[PDB]
Amino acid sequence: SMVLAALVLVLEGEGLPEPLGLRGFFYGLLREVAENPFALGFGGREGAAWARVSLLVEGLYARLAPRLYALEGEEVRLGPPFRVRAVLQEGHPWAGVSTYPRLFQGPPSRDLALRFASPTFFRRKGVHYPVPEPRLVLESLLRRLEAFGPLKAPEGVREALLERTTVRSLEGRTLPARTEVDTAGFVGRVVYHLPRATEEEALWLSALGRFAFYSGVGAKTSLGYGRARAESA
Repeated sequence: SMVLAALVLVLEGEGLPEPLGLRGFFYGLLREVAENPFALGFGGREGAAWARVSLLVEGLYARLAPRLYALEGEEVRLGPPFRVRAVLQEGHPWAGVSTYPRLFQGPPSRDLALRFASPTFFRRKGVHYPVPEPRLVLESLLRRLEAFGPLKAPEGVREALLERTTVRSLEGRTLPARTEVDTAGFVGRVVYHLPRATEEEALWLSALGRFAFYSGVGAKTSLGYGRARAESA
């Protein structure tokens, strides 16, 4: 099976989930039932908070989804305690289930608009770096898509994606990553553009875009950083 999924836990309770509490909860489920083939996230506002669990390989999906669904009605600690009102695979902006072939549905496009919805950063030389450079963003996505999906990019396609892609526009700011030392991450919107993309290259660019919703971008996606999605260019 080539499924990947992002399930959203709709939460009732005071506050928002905390990165380490969320990951600890997830690892608690993991240690029991089962490159990280997952990512975690959270968002919303006081009184309408949610968490999300991305599962990037079928086996993990098969094992964890039923266990996540059984959380409905139950109290869980994600830092603060919350009651899980619903577990959603659809009907929430950050919920979805798809397949790896569908990541390649296209249409191909030379442009990729990404929204970075939680602080996004990269490890370089033992320091964290918060600038969403094409080579960093796209290598992060490609590495994980190649780890967990059925297909690797031809080397020339990789070279085009990482070396030739430019930035058409950027708008955003960096915010502190409070679980980390001396680390900020970018939040905002960047439009990437690959000049003279072949059809194959433009398709791969679009696929990295679609995969981002599930994988997130950059470092510490297990802590909710790097939550991202593709938008209309």
